[PDB]
Amino acid sequence: GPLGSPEFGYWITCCPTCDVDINTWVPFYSTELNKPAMIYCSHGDGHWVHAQCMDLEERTLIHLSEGSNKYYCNEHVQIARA
Ligand SMILES: [Zn+2]
Ligand SMILES: [Zn+2]
Repeated sequence: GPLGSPEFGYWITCCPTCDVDINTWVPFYSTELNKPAMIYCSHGDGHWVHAQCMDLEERTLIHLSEGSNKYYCNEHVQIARA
C-alpha cells in the first residue's frame, strides 16, 4: 500500500535548482519504494533535502544512514566563496 501524494510530503525544494517531482520522479534508490531519500544537514540550520539532487551516490547515502555520521548537505559541505 504505497502512499500516493494527496497531501504534503517530500515533494519540496531541497534547493533553488531542485528537480525532484513525482510528476516525473521515480524510486531510484534500491532501498526506497517511491520516495526520495531526503537527508538532514547539521550546519547551523539543519534542513531536509534530496540526495540525488546533489549528484550523490546511493551507497554513500546508505553508509551515512548507519546512524553516527556528520552528514552535510551539498551547500554546506565546503562553504568558502559561494
Ligand atoms: Zn531536490
Ligand atoms: Zn545544509
